[PDB]
Amino acid sequence: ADTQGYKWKQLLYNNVTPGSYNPDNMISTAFAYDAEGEKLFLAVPRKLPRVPYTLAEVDTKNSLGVKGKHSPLLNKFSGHKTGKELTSIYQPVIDDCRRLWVVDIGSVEYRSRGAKDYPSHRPAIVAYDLKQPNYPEVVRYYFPTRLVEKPTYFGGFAVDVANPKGDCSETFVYITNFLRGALFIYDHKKQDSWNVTHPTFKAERPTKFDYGGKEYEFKAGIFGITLGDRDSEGNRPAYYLAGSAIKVYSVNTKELKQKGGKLNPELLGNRGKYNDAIALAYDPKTKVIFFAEANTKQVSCWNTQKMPLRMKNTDVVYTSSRFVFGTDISVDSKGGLWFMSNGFPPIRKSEKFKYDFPRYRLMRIMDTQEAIAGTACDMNA
Repeated sequence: ADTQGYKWKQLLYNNVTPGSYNPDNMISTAFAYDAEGEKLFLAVPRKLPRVPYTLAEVDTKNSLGVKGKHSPLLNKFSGHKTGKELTSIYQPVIDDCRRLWVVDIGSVEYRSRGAKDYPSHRPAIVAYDLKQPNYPEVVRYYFPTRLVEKPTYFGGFAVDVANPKGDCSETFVYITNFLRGALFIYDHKKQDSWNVTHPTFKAERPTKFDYGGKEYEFKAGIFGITLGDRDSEGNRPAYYLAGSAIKVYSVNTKELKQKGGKLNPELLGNRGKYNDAIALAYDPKTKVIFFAEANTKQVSCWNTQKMPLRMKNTDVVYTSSRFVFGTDISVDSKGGLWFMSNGFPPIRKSEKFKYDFPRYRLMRIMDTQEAIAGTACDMNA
């Protein structure tokens, strides 16, 4: 229930000329905490003019629980020199072997105002090794032209490592796209990729979002994906949900890994009306799935083991009237639960939304177990 974290009115950068960018256009959509290295990584997509670094880092060490250090300045990615090595990213993910993955969208989303500075190129999956310094590039795969399907609408993704205690090369990556309702699959070992769709990936009802005492809507497909417990032989459930939905599914990673295979996703079933979330993460320690929600101002949980899924079998692990639009959530290496809001949902003009309290909220609960305590999510029951 107790949290430690950061709050930002604006995302200011360290070592960048004051006035050279508008702090209000710096909008971050996702994060990733490397618990061992004590670094926080933020995606700030190049969605508006003059974003200096699209992958920014902050050293959490003398910051985290300390009074007065609630708003750290963003720094250029230590693995970077100019901050052009990446065009625009929406989401960073840290795998089981401390590789930091991102999906470079390949283009900025505004015209003029300096768009020439960040030349266009095909989208790319890129990864960096945090275990070395300073963070060398270890994967860089460009998308083939006949597979590009609206890259601007990629959401969360999952990194499936089949051999964590070897060279970590038998690796799959599955990337949500919430416009269409598609999932991009990448075989790192084979250097091939393909595209998958399913009626299950599509939205249910448009999502109600409240801003300025008025009610807005959006309708989003498959938006987050999170990986379950590995069986005898490598495979696992991959739970996904759509932004504009209250149902949750698990397809098996073995059906997924098979190029042009058939898919049989399991409904399981739902979370109660109005609890649309865009982000979810599976905790291996407690077997809970945490959900960072759009309009409910809350983070909720469901124990995977308490089959079947309905509201009665879910509880709430965080409430704050200032938790406007949850946009990311994940578990760290040391079992810390991390959740983010930004008051930036996929609605026209939403970049221009503003709040009396700080817009950007990153909170960590110390342990998933302390989180689920008194709740319908905990072992005892």
